[PDB]
Amino acid sequence: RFPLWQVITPVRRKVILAMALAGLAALTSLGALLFLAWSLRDIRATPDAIPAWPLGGVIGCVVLTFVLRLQAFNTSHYAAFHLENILRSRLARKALQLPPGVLQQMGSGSVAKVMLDDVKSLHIFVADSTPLYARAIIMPLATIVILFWLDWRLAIATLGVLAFGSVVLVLARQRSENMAQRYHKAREQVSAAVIEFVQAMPVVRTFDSGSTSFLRYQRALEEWVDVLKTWYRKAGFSARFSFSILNPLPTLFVLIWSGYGLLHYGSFDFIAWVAVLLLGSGMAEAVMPMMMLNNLVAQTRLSIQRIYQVLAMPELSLPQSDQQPQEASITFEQVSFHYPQARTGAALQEVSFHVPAGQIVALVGPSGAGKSTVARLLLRYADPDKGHIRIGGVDLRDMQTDTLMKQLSFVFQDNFLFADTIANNIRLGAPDTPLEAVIAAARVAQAHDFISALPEGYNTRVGERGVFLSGGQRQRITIARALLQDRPILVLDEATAFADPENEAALIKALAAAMRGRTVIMVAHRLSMVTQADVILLFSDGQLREMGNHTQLLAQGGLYQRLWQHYQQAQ
Amino acid sequence: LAWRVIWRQLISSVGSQARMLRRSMLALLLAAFMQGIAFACLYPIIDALLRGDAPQLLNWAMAFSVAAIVTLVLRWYGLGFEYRGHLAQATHELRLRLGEQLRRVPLEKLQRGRAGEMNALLLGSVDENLNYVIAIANILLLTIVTPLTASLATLWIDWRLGLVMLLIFPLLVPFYYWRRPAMRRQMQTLGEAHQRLSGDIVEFAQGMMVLRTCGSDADKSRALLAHFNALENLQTRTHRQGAGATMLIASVVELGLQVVVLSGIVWVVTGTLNLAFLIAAVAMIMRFAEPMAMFISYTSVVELIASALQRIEQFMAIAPLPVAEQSEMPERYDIRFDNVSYRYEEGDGYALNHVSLTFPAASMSALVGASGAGKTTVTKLLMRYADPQQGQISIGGVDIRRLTPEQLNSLISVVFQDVWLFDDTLLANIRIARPQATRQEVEEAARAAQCLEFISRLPQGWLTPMGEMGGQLSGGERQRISIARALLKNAPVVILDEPTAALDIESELAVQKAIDNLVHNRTVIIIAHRLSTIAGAGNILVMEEGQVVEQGTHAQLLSHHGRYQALWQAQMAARVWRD
Ligand SMILES: [Mg+2]
Ligand SMILES: [Mg+2]
Repeated sequence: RFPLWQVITPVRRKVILAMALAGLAALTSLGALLFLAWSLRDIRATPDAIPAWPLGGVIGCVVLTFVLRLQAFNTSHYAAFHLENILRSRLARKALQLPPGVLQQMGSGSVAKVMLDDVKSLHIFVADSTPLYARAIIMPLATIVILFWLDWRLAIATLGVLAFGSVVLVLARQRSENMAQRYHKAREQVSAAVIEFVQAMPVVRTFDSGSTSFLRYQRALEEWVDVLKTWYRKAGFSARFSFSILNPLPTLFVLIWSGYGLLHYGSFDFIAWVAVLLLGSGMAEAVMPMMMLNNLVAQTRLSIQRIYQVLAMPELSLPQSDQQPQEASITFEQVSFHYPQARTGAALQEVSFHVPAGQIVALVGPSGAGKSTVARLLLRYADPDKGHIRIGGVDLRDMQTDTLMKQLSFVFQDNFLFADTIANNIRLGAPDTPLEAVIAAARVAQAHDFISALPEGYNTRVGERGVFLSGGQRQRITIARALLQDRPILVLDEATAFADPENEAALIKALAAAMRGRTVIMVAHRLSMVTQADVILLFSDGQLREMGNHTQLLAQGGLYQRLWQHYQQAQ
Repeated sequence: LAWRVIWRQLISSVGSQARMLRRSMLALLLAAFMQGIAFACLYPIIDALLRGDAPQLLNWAMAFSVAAIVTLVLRWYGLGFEYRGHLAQATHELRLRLGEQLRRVPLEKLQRGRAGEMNALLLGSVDENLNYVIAIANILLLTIVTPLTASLATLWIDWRLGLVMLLIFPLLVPFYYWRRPAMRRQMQTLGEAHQRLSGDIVEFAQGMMVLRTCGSDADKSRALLAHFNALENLQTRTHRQGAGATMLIASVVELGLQVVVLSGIVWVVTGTLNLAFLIAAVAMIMRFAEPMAMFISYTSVVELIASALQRIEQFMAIAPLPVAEQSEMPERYDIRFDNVSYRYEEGDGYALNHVSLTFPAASMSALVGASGAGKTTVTKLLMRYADPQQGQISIGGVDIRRLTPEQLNSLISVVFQDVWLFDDTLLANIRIARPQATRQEVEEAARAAQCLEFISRLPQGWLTPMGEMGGQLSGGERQRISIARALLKNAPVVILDEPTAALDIESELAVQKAIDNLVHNRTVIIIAHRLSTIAGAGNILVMEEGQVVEQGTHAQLLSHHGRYQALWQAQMAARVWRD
């Protein structure tokens, strides 16, 4: 499908301009060598006169040759930079538009590999080979005609040299087939192993004492080095032959022996031989710079194939009707969902429940029940296998991404911070938000007290995952970030974990004073939160087993009675 | 700066393949010299022509042929470093050395960085360091050594022609010295930009769930695109800045090689230089002008290699926490703090101020307090996360600084608050704590953590793959897997930091059963905001603003009105949402 030809499409005009100027520089170099050969011939015929006109021709052609070469290289470099920017922006947009499950499965290390290293590999090709490709396709084609017009026997000899080189190179082609998948998988596994090693260092140092450094990192390194050795061995012969057949020495050797043979046959012409020697660099020495980068171009080809494979992933079936919600009420209608991993049973079997607006719905159940699953399905993490999820009567499938996400402020079970600034983290998605609103949102939570205590206050820096901040403090920051949005439905996934009971009670009372008419979805294992709520939904083994108030589920005497009794006996 | 430092850095980076690299570069240098000699063989060959002296024409053609053969075989053998696995072996060894350094650098300073930034060093900086060494050596030896040898032999043929041919090599030195700072700055700036971009991309990938919620088209992704555009502008500006310099260098070189031919022509028409020698010199110059013009541009790759070496050595220059007065294994396991006061980097908190406490062996102690009190700080400093500026921490009668990190990590088994699973199977995730364990032991550890139930409900069983951060499992399931991992390791001291944050009441009681079983023969430290689980602790330590404000047991602490009593009342207090 010509991936190399495909990638240069956004910068096609500049790439073709670079090709044209490289070809013009090549032709001008041939003209320079012709003028210089004419100067030598004139000196041979007249050993007492300066060939002033041919010498002016050769010097002018040299000047134009290097000017055009440098300008073409500059154009190629600008095109390469523009192409890198375009490819990186498109990859980022695709990652944004990719389904959350697909992107999570593919991995952060894979994203770093494809977005950074694969796009970086495009520079070699675009900015340092297309002028060389143009030179290697222009100089031989004109040079063969010039030498045939000049001396057809030396032309045949040098053309035979070039043909031998080209035939050997074509015969020895690895084609990079049946090993590109292994090469990639090794590359992204090494990247993911490095990221995992860095971000899980306390766990590695505590538990992984068997191997120096990190065991999975070592395994990935060995797989990558095996792949690299195989790739280098497979490409060694072609690279090293192209480096020895396109050297000036083989061509000079063949030309010299042909000239000796012609002298022995009594048909040697000195001027024609000299002009062939001067002009013989265009056939086989023109392909030499391209073959110096052929291997990196093959690596760029593999990276390009990976990039276009990433961009060829299905998206989450965006609609075009653009219907809007008008009720802020949630509805699950016989929804069943299976994760991409073929887990037995199902995450949800026949979940169906209606939450009218303004309701403090609290989600309870044992671990693995599927509370985070229904929260993610509300967040359009994936699409239900059966049933429908609706917000305000209109289906989530019949919504734009912006339309759906303007409805829900979500607090994730895992508290993630984008490093940066605490104030910046809270005001994420809106840098123009004044610090007054950020402080108000933090006051709705209990973050403001410890934030003021910190010396830099709101501008205090936090780690990559928020490591510079306490777990409870990090969760409070995420809560404040969600509250700053003021979106109609607020979903919480264990928002009061990692927090002492005093902070938990303060957060509950403040948030109750705050989300007055807002529909609040609650996931909590601490049943003291759910003892006073508008409705309680209990999940077990992926099934919505019970639904009702605390008194209703307590009187029903089902799965909720045992949980509440154990919780109350504990405290 | 100094090329000797660059050479020793390159030798260290290559490592065990240093002798192979030196031999390959010697082969490349000999190939360049022999190619220059082969070009020098033209002077008699062209002189053989125009005259028809076939005998010595063949005599010198054989010399040219053998010179070309030696040059070809020498280049073929010297380029084998890239294709015979030596480059791959050197890269593997450098990656292994850099990975081990990650295992030894202080954890506090390491957490001050970013995972993406470290990914660009262990993965990208290495390939910038090693993947172009042989190629750039071959290009620079061809660019300089071969024309130098050709001009030196021309000096033998004609001292006037040889001198003017040689006069260009001193001319390149001022241009190289003038352009070297610009190339150095450009390479350093591109390296820093690439590292920052790698970190930003990794963070952007790791927070797509949060990013999708905020919406408003792109806001943080808007910053990512701004970074992309800034990188484009940086590269374009750097290329434009050096475009005029490159044009000037190319013009000067190619026209200083265009006056050598003019001087030779003047000498020939004057009758003092042979026409065939002129043709040979012209052929050499035309085959040498193009590589020589961009020698300075070729040195940019050398600058890049130097920058990668500098970054790698800066990372490798980080020193571990000192191990002073190395000691043996402590025979008791009673952790004691003595006047410990620890200040975090870039932090004015002075958290864990003047903290003195005791963790009795064969007992279970609990740490309670508000969020940010410093309990996780206690757990981290017990693992030698950072050295205390004041006070001493002792596992037994031996201070931690008297132990190496391996011994301390052998004596400590920790359930972390930030639950981290590895991107492999569940069986290996549990087994990494103690791989030399029977499968029955692993099953017992899983049962103690009450996690076999959902393992049975896994179609892949124990071979179920765990994603990054253990994404494929729930929070409670992942946390119980971490508990089982810690349980499998047999360490004298077990530190659990909020072991049951994401567990239901039944799973939490089941886990607390095994936690209480651990008490009899292991030192146990437990951090919990769920005060019901840790009411049975032998000792409970109350923390506030980095100080241990109050000490006692459950009954003793509840008898006297204090912070523990207030926390228990808050836990027992009803929560009202008012519809
Ligand atoms: Mg969950
Ligand atoms: Mg903590």
